[PDB]
Amino acid sequence: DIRKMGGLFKAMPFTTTALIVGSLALTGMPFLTGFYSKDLIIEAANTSYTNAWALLMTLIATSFTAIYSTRIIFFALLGQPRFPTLVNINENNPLLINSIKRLLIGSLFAGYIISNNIPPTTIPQMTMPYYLKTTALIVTILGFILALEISNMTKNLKYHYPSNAFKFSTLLGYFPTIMHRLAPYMNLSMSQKSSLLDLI
Amino acid sequence: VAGIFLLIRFYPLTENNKYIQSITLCLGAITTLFTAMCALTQNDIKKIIA
Amino acid sequence: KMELPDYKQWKIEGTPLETVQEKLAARGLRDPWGRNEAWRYMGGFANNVSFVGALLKGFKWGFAAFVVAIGAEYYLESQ
Amino acid sequence: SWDKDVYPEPPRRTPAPSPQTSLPNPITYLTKAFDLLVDRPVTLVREFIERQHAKNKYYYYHREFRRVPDITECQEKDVLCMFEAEMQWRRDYKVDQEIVNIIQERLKACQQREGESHRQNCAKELEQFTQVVKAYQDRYHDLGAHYSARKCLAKQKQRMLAERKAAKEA
Amino acid sequence: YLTHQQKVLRLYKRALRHLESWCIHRDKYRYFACLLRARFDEHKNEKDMVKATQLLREAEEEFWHGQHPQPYIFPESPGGTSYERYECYKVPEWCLDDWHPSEKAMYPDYFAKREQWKKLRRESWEREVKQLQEETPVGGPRTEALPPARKQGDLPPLWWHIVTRPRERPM
Amino acid sequence: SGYTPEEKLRLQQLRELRRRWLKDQELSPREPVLPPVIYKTYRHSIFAFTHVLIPVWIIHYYLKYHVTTKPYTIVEKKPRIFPGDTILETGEVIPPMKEFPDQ
Amino acid sequence: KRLFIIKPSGFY
Amino acid sequence: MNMFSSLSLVTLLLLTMPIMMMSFNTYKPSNYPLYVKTAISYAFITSMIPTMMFIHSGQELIISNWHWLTIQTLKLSLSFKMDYFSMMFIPVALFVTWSIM
Amino acid sequence: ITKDMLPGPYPKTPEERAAAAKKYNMRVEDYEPYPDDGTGYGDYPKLPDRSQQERDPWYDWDHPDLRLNWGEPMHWDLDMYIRNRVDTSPTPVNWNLMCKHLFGFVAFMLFMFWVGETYPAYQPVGPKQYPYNNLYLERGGDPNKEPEPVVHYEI
Amino acid sequence: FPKYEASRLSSLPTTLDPAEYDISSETRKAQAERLAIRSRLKREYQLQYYDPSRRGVIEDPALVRWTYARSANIALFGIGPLVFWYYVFKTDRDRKEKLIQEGKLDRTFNISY
Amino acid sequence: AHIEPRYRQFPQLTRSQVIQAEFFSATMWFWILWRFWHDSDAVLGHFPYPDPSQWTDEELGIPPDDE
Amino acid sequence: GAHLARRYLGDASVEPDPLRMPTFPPDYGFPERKEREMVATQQEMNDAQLVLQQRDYCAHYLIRFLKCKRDSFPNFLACKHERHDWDYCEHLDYVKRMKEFERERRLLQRKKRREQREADM
Amino acid sequence: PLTLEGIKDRVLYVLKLYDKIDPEKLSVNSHFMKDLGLDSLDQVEIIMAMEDEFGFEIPDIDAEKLMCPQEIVDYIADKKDVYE
Ligand SMILES: CCCCCCCCCCCCO[C@@H]1O[C@H](CO)[C@@H](O[C@H]2O[C@H](CO)[C@@H](O)[C@H](O)[C@H]2O)[C@H](O)[C@H]1O
Ligand SMILES: CCCCCCCCCCCCO[C@@H]1O[C@H](CO)[C@@H](O[C@H]2O[C@H](CO)[C@@H](O)[C@H](O)[C@H]2O)[C@H](O)[C@H]1O
Repeated sequence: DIRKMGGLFKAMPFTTTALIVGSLALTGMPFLTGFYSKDLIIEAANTSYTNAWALLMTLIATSFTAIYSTRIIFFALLGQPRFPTLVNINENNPLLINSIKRLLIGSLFAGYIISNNIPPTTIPQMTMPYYLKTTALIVTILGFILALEISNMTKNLKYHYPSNAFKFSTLLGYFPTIMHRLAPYMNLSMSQKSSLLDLI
Repeated sequence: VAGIFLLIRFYPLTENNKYIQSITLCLGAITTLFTAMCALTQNDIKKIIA
Repeated sequence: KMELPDYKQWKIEGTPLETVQEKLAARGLRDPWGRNEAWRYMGGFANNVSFVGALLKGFKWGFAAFVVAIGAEYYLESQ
Repeated sequence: SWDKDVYPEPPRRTPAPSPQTSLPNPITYLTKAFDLLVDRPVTLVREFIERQHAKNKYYYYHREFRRVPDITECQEKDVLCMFEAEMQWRRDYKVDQEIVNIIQERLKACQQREGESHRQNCAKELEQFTQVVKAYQDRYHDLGAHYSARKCLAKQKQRMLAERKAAKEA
Repeated sequence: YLTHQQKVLRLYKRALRHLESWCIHRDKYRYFACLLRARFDEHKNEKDMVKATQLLREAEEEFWHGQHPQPYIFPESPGGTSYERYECYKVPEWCLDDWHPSEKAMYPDYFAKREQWKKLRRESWEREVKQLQEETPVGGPRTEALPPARKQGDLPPLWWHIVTRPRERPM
Repeated sequence: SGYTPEEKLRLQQLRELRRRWLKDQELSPREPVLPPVIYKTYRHSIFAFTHVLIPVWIIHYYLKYHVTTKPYTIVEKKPRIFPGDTILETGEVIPPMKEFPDQ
Repeated sequence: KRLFIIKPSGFY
Repeated sequence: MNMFSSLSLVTLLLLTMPIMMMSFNTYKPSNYPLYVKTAISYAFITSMIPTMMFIHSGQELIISNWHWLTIQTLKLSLSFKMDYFSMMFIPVALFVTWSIM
Repeated sequence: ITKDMLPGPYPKTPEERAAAAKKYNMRVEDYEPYPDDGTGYGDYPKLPDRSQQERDPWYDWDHPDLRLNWGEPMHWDLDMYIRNRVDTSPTPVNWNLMCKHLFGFVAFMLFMFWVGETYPAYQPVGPKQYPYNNLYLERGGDPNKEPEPVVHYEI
Repeated sequence: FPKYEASRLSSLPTTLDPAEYDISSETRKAQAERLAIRSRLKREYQLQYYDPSRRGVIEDPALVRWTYARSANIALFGIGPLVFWYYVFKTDRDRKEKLIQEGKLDRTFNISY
Repeated sequence: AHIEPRYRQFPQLTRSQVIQAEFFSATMWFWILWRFWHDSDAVLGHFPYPDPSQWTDEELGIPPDDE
Repeated sequence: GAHLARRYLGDASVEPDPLRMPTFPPDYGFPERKEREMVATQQEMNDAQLVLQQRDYCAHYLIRFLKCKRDSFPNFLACKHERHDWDYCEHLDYVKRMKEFERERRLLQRKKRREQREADM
Repeated sequence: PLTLEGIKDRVLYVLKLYDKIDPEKLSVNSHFMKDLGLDSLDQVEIIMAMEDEFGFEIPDIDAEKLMCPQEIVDYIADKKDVYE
């Protein structure tokens, strides 16, 4: 539970570094491994003959990526510790450092190395207005700024009731709650269970 | 990633089918938004990354 | 077998637990568990970075290594 | 190795190396290592085995089946003639399955060989595949699991009757 | 089954844990945990049990409205992430009876001491049964409580499966 | 609320037995009584030999003399040919392209 | 310190 | 062709060897996890040679090495596709699995 | 087990109900059979339709994984109510409201996707132009049949 | 606070059950009688479970009664679904057979069946 | 073990984990700055985007209203 | 999407239709219009095994780039200039499509401006 | 690796940080109500403090019985299989 983490930025310096690099790569920080795919993908979608709603939903999801990436870093690494009193924090195993280290090097350079070696199989689109070229970087930045505002408001001495949008997000839209009870119930009672025609 | 890889294998067919392109476009768009919305309030670190 | 630190060093003064105690005193209440939380705001846990400070970890030497690289690249090519 | 006419290939056209860099090609040196450490010892082992095979050389043959009268020449219920005609029809049915497999293998090899130009360059293989499939379908398709020469003939005569009627109306 | 006092205390613990899941930060939790304690102390001396029951009933509806939809759970508590994680490694002690003699030969000292426990169990059993028999009212027990051993040299009735249960981290 | 005196006694007697049992789960010193850089380069040398060299010998022999002797078992995409290339097999010279306008 | 691990018989 | 095809298959065969050794009791249980991790790392190395060959000239091939079953006019062979997608994905999967192991 | 300890036919009289309740280790005021019909429940108790996940997890059950005690009557549909299957636990949001919000979300998304399909985004460009009669031969056009010319002009 | 609406798959919490707080004395008596039955069965089980000399299975009549009742008695079960699927498949296959006869169903490469 | 747990206190750290962590954080920022210096067009735009309103009627072949 | 607001919210009759463009004759308004020149022959693109979608009017630069890459291996940072030349050609090709859309748009507005007056008379 | 003395020290450490208890009168056998004068609401907070300290839950049925430090130490040792 991230609510029982906190204050790990210095206690786990190497895990911290890998966590920050991975979060920046995931959010499409320029020239990290994630940028060499996502950045081209958002430009390809922006400039295609495409469903307009699907395009908008994809950009909002890109913004939301910055938010839950921030949420991990803020609650896991920043602030004061919220874990129990007996501190057994230790990341100094060579198998742990070396395994993460290789993936860290991959997360910095793999996209660049792969991008420049694969042969082109399409005509990449490179002409577009400035607001379609930088859309991914902007909405990602906006998602980070908003994520900070939301996270820092958790410190204020104000207690809030839950909204309906908050409960929807927390319980995953109720899809598991509704479907994983109803559908098993129907099938399982299907067999272990009146028509006069059959009675004859 | 096997699901995506399956469709990549068959791009020579899907690239000539606008109908399938539209279906996978909308299916992916609702998936990317809906699951990113769910991650905004998860507290388990593994479920967030999931 | 294990020596716990002396318990008398855990004090809420100088910590955001002091701020909570002032607000509670305004309503006549008092917090009897404050010293049990005090270790989380003291010692090596006292000053954590901000989010922007966390993202900028390593930027200082990354920049210094960068400035050298592009100064070196100028000299290599200028000649 | 195999009959090049039954399984044709075009003449290979490799381009000669045309380097435009000073760096050594790691593939070139790996090829030398593979030839020395892998191919050479492997070849020696095979050459030893080939010597033993030469000392003991013996043959096997491809069975030749005499043609026998087919089901059209069999009197009704004359089982002795129907049996020989029926066994022959089954043998040809298994041969036609393999003829279609040969043509399908030509089509598949062409598609891989021609790369991104396969739609244009594999037309002849595609057309030949289309024809043999059509002929195979006419002969054998829809006969059912209990197929026989009799049912194959009944299907052909039905097709011939529809073809005669269509020309008659034409 | 639960008394009014027990129901109040269970709500107080439950509300604090859900309050803690909302606040997250310790200073924020400490502040609001004190306000919540104050509300419970506002009616600690209510003597009218009809009013006291209504206060409890209304507090439960208030809790249901304001509970965290995803409250913190200790990892090994029911519904936690580590709950039942080590059940696959827990093996009952009677399996050692079926070990081949060659396997038993690798731990001669452990199996010597094991025989002393089996002997202790055998020689205690008749007393345990007879103690329960003479302490049980005619119509069988009315509760699941078990008695302690009364004499010296006696073991409390029905002790074997409690004393020899698998360790919580058995491997 | 709190343990009754009979509850305290039963808990005490079980904890004493339970702690004695847990102590007896400790192995004695003799248990279990079992029946009867240059290093690094050698370990990785023997591993490469038995797990890379030997299998590649088998696979190459299998491919060279059993798989590639049958039609269409291994099919390469034919090499790309570009203007100005020389074909090894025939010595053919592929002509260059027309003149590019300008840009 | 080493503790005995209770396992089902593996001999058979 | 012979180096490319041979090394494409050793990569896959190399990964099945720790499974063979376990299922036939002929390995050292002391550090089977190290043995498995070493096999992955060597498979990554051998897989980078076919990938390099593809990056160089776009060399692609299909290996249909074993005729398993023929159902009338459907012939089923064990067939491996060493193409753009296989050449690029396998080293990435092996490199990442090497870290995870 | 004997024959008087096994399930029997639906209980007719109060005396049979008392006997049935005793056979099932139930208190007679708690015993209630399924309504008589053709299903074939007999005198088996009708127990509350609740999941085993709802039982107290800290109590010392004889079967902790099932949360059952030895001898207690098993729900008719227990195999459906094991902790691996159907859950009837209370939920922080009312069932009917959960259905409205879930259905509403999916219904809204489907509508908007259809709207987005009817008003697609695109850039202000003309069709991409290809040479050689729109690549007639490369796309597998019949070499012998003549394609209509496709002429593209500069601009 | 909007009231809790129980459902078949979402039951009413005990803390919101009005019967949970309005305990009488004949409800206490019923609770005491339920615990007596549970305790009586707990003792019976434990006297066998703890017996050092027992090796086997403690037969549970409740489990035998459950399986016995569940195995007795040997629209989705009658002719309804069979008729529905018959008309679905008969209709589909009639349409297909008509197209094949008119030469309007594409079977260009269909030679496996 | 090599690291000993502490009660209510910041944990003990090694020099190696801190130095390596700082090295790879600095490497990340060097790589970003270096790439942005050389490939800023990958981020901001490769080619100018024309203003179609500035194209003349002569170069688009738009005849006058009287034709 | 600026043009999208005009078409979906304003008058669609004077906006181009991307699925049916062009609707005016190519030479209309152009006295003497040149054809588009293709540098690479069909055989050259066939032997180079270019992807069909790449066999456009810029294919000669792609062929030059693809040859450079094969020759410069293992130096995967080479051929930057060849890549830019192909990229810049594709940008010029795209700008021409932008001009076609604008030409279609201005011809449609010219059509309306005619129809108004003739309507007025 | 918890030890009996280790559990005892941490249990008493938490109580010495509770402002409602005089740290000099406290002992392993002090009764929270009959010696230290606390009430049942205070005892609930103490159990929650112990749950936080050792990182596991004590169910309300068991928790309400733990009325002195020794009983808490004994409860924790039994749950963690601490015998020395
Ligand atoms: C980036 C994603 C953008 C797309 C977001 C799509 C969100 C779509 C949400 C649609 C579902 C809304 O569903 C609606 O919720 C409100 C909230 O109380 C309910 O409102 C109603 O129910 C509640 C509770 O019973 C009562 O107080 C009252 O009757 C009324 O408020 C409606 O009965 C329901 O129809
Ligand atoms: C081609 C070039 C590629 C890029 C190369 C980049 C190489 C850069 C190497 C930098 C190595 C720096 O090494 C690291 O610096 C940081 C500076 O905060 C030190 O950390 C320092 O600050 C923190 C507090 O903020 C404390 O740990 C302490 O005050 C001090 O150690 C580390 O003790 C040291 O291990």
